[PDB]
Amino acid sequence: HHHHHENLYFQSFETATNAVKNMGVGWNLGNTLDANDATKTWTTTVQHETCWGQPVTKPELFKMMKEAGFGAIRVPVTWYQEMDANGKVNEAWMKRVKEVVDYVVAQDMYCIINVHHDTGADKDAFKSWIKADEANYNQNKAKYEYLWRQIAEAFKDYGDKVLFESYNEMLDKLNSWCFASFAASGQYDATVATSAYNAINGYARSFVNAVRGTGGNNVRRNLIVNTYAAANGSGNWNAHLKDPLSKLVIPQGERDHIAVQVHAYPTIAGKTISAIRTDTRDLMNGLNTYFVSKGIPVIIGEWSTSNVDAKETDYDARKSLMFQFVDDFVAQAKALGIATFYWMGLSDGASRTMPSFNQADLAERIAKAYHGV
Ligand code: NA
Repeated sequence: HHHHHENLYFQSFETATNAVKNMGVGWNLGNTLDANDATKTWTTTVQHETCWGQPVTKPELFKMMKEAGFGAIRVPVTWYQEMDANGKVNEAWMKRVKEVVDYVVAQDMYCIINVHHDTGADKDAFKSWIKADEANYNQNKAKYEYLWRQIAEAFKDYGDKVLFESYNEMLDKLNSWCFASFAASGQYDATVATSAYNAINGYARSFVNAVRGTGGNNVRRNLIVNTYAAANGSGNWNAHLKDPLSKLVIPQGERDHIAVQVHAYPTIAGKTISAIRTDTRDLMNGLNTYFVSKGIPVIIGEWSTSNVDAKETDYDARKSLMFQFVDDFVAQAKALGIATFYWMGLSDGASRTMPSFNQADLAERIAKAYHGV
């Protein structure tokens, strides 16, 4: 009578190409588990989750996102304030991350978890520990691999709706945006640039090896590696703009369960919609040239416009132009099989607790840009 206990419930893992198509339109739970304040030490998970003014996340938020047409949630996570001297993540924090992931997959949406403000631009008391610098890579490889082994072990038994992302926006020691060494004297330093791409590629290898080495489902889980700075290669204003794309090396052994991620915050202010569509076409063309055309699917894991964080956003100042940009950006991405994840907005702050969209018009616009006939 206990024979169904021997049942092996085999878990299929789709290709990353199909995963990225099936994600539909996504959203970022930003400024939440990624929030951090280097001047503080936490004693509860709530202090971390709420330190940038977002509420403690509840499952109803994701029911609302799903019903509005979203198919995937990126859950950025910052780990360094949750790690001891040896790099061990405390159990309470890992349990909380798992709760939020559960909230997402309960809606049959995809969920991406990453390593977020462990990377990024130094500022005041904040100095990111993961840097696109080969000396930093050599120094921190062991700790970074241990972090990914821990995350991978915690999430090993989840099916293919859960994806892992190696690192967020890793910069050189000069905190260069756009391309490695842009912030150097003369806007280039070949020594720094070469070091930076070696480090990106090393961290990418370390991530894949650490995750796949934990075995089981993690041998086939769909994994995501980001370019230098999550830069997207667009533009012709400097001859190095494509280097984050062309200098990325896909780790050995990867083929059917690997994706590449970039971020995009195009400028629309001061432009006509025709020019904006052309800019988006140029962005997508580069992603096609270096990745999609070679069978490497791409995720635009954060997007909005360049004024997303400005005192006057494009949503306020030029809403219709922004919506025309949304329509075309989502459509051009969809035609290439590239998934997009909008950065914050939509349901923000106390609105998430209701739950309610404080940008209902934009949420609907994004969903209809993908699903509407
Ligand atoms: Na603590």
